[PDB]
Amino acid sequence: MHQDYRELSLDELESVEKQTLRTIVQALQQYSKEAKSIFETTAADSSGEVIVLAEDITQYALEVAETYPINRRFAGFIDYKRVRWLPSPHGLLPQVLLVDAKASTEKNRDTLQRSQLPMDAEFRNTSSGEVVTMEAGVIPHLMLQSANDGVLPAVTTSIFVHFYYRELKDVEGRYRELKSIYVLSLPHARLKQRYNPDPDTSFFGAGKHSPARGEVARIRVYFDRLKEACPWRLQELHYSADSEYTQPRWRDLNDAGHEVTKEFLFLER
Amino acid sequence: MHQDYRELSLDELESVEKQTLRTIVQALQQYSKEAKSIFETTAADSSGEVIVLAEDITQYALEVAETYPINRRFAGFIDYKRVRWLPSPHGLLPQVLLVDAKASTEKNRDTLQRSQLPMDAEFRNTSSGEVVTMEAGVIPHLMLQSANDGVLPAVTTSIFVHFYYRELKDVEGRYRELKSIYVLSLPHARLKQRYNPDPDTSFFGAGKHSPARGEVARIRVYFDRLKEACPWRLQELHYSADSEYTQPRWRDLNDAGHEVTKEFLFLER
Amino acid sequence: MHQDYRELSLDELESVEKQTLRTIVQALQQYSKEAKSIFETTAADSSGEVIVLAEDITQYALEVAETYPINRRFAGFIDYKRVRWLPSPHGLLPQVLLVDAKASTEKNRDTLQRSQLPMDAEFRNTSSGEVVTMEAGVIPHLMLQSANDGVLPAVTTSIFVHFYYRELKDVEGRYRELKSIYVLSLPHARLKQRYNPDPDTSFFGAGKHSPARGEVARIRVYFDRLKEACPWRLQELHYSADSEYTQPRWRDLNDAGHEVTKEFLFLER
Amino acid sequence: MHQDYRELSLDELESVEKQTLRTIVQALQQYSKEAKSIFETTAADSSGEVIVLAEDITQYALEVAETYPINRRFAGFIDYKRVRWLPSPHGLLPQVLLVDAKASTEKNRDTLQRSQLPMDAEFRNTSSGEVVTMEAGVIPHLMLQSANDGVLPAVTTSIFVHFYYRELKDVEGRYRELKSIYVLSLPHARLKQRYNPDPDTSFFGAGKHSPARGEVARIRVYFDRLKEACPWRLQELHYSADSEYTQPRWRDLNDAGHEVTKEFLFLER
DNA sequence: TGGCCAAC
DNA sequence: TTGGCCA
DNA sequence: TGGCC
DNA sequence: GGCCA
DNA sequence: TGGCCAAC
DNA sequence: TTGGCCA
DNA sequence: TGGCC
DNA sequence: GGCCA
Ligand SMILES: [Ca+2]
Ligand SMILES: [Ca+2]
Ligand SMILES: [Ca+2]
Ligand SMILES: [Ca+2]
Repeated sequence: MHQDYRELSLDELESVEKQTLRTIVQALQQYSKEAKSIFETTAADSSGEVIVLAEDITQYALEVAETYPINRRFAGFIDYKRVRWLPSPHGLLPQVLLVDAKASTEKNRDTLQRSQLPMDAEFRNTSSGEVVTMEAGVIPHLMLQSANDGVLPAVTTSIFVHFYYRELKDVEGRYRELKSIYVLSLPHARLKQRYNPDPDTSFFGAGKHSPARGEVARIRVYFDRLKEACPWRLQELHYSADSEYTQPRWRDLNDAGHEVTKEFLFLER
Repeated sequence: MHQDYRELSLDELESVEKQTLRTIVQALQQYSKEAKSIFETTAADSSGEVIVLAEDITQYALEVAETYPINRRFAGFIDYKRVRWLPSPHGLLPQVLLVDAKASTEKNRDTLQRSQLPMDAEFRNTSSGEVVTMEAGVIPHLMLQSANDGVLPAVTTSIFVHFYYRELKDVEGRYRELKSIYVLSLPHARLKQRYNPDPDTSFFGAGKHSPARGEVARIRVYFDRLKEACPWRLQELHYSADSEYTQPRWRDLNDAGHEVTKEFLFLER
Repeated sequence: MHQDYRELSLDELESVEKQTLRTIVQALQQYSKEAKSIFETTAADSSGEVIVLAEDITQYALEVAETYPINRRFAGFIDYKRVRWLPSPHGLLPQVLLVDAKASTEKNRDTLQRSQLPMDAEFRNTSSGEVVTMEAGVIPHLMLQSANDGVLPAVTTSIFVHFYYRELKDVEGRYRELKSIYVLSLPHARLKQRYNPDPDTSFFGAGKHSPARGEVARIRVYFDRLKEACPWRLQELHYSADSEYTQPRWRDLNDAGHEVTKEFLFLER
Repeated sequence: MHQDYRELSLDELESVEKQTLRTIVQALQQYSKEAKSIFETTAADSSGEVIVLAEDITQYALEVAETYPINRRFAGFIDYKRVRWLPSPHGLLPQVLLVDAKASTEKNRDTLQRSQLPMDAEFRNTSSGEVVTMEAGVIPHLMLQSANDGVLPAVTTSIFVHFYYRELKDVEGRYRELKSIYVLSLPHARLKQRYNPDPDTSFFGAGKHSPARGEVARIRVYFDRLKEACPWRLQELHYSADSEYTQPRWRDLNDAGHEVTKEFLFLER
């Protein structure tokens, strides 16, 4: 086994992330009933609410699905974060789970600060035709001080929880409608060559703000382009009208390479 | 990626047991210092005090290294037990962790009531020369009620924390010496053929019970055989004089199959 | 507002014990349903199974109702134990909660090893007619190392969860009936004069031990006397047929001093 | 005892709040060493950081000093919040602990949204000479659904953690300096007549933004005016240069009415 | 109640 | 290892 | 203390 | 939640 | 090892 | 109630 | 998909 | 994180 992720094959590393996301999708799924009641029937306080409501729900849902805590903390801008040990066949890996909640009226892509970017981005602006850039503001790991030695790198695992919804303003006791909770597992920096080797191959899009062409502040991530590069990295728990809880569907791919989506079992929580 | 353990290949099942052990071994290691202090300096009361010190030190070391808790509890003679979700590449598997603490003066073998026996056992009693047979008393899985369908089987994982020590003529604040902590990982039933195909092929042995006095019968497991059966299923956190913590050693079985050992990193806790 | 319990008036000390009991009573109440299910339907193994079911059900009910944890653990024959901070008007007091579980067939009195005895006891053995004397085996407080000075005494609070039941001829999935749960709050030493000033004035009595066979000696406490000594120190969660939960009753002693009982509210858990 | 705060005398209610704050001051004090290292040596990310860093530290400090959790949650704008049972001599009270972190360059007063206002405010604008108003956006309680009945009111307890600091921009590995962590316990709505009976008696000040005279959006709270109306409601843990941790000082008043400040004991945490 | 004996 | 059962 | 940006 | 009156 | 007897 | 001690 | 407010 | 091209 290994204690240093850097001693892991890109594939093995990928499983850590895959492994981390599946757990997270269980927590959300099992929190869906309540997630929806809170998201929809919480006060209005003049817009902005949803921003909070998202991070709030994402935490009330994941804090109960955690693992072996590590005695190290850090303040950052990512609405949710826990340093911990993550049991794995590749070895008990020290990990830093970073996850940010988002609320949007859109169902494809979402914006992010340099401080949320797992890897160095580089895409090509449609109109412009020129290359845009953004260094990653998120570290690859957080060195931990061994007791029997020195620093041990706790890997950084990035996850995004997008709450796609629609305004309704306010009916009886409902002010809006949660439609689906999308979940994304953004690949680690070490995996750059795979998901973003050059500007003509990448799930990153044009920022949303004044500047365009060359280096930029903001950026985007398009769900479709990510899924196509790897199906399990785009999870989606959708609310039909048959269940109070979302539709427990998990996207992956069989051992023939065909992307498949299966329905899993969840508990009352 | 599998929720039902039965859908797992045999090697994989092994894998969740091994990642389960590695996590417990770590939890113990990071507590071995306090473990020593509590085990050697705790005042003996009506003797048999080694009993409860083993149970207690075990709970404390592990209760801090748990994972995604599932809302189901047990009530039995098992020392430490928790139902929960165990994340892993093979899927987020529901699991009943069963750890039994043992205060022992012998660094070889270990005793088991039948309710602690994972698989159906069969061995050849040397003294008598015959053949002994014990039926596993531990359920393969505990069924959970699915919030959205059938029942979900919770794998049963058996671990044994064996505290090797020796009494001592009180000197300092010490009353006895904790030589080392052995952590055993007994294989789940589905593995029966790989570890106990026939009577002569097993790691079991005569039980510490007295048939003459007509006692119900128990069975034993012998570290040496167990280790040969599978290196990682027998771990030993040995206390030395270099540090106050057990020496951080973990044995695995080389990429090619030969037994190997390594020193690992651990945090102060 | 006081950190050292010794600086507390006698009435106040009582107060932290009573608020400690009320919290445990609630924790139990909200678990009485599962408590019943586990206690009556759990398959008997080598009998004496009522023992571990009492311990287990107790831990589960209370382990969920704790407070500000302090970084210090015990190792002894006490069933449930946690060092911690207990908030209150009288100050944030450090405290060693000591709860012992008992599986009993009698709704009167309760047995105590000496290591469970809070104060020095003295009573008048009726059969012999003489006078019996037992020295408390429970420390008044556990000293903690101050990060900024001296040591800080952690009050010792003794609670007893007594499970009253009767065996039964297996019928449904039932093997025995849990009639009710009695929760006792024994007073801390500093209260000795108020509860056991002289031998004839006490709530103790002969111990369940056999002196003839030369057994070490234990002592008993008799609910009836205890209750008269102080109403709230004896609580009873009785199981009825109206609901699956114990009937939510809590007895206190009226503003003027007369005993009073009330039905309280509890959550589903 | 009582389960409904509304059955409590304003004084008793005040003790709940007093009791809640003292615990919180212990958590912060015991987190001071780390609180400071994080606050000061965390990245710059171009201002705003401190805003986050404050709530972050306030949570890493308090989440470990919690009590008996209640199975109810709610998303709001207050950076920290937990519904729970709070042991008290007045009875086990269901409580909703609301606490907001703030970071400021000032050491007196701090701004707040209607959504952070515990009680209806009303002061008199200096210049203007006219009365200003603001309804309280924070509810007095959150009804909980009894299992054996109906709604049970979980009291709302408001607390403010102001991290007074000073910019330094960036030296070696320090970018700013935390000087003191002030803590405030804002009185419940039921206590309005006491701390704010009319506009000429109140710790509230003029908002900070365009509008002035008559009803307003924002508002202020001046530490001095609050302390003078009640000494324990203004706690301050200050960093001198003798200790890594703040100066463990608690402000209260003896049972002669003289405000006194004492030094308490804290653990390593 | 008090105490013996029991299978833990 | 704490507890039933007996007088 | 105020309200401004 | 800065800066300045 | 295997098994008895022990004080839990 | 699980474990020491003995051959 | 882009950048605008 | 809205709105619109
Ligand atoms: Ca966000
Ligand atoms: Ca055991
Ligand atoms: Ca007990
Ligand atoms: Ca704030």
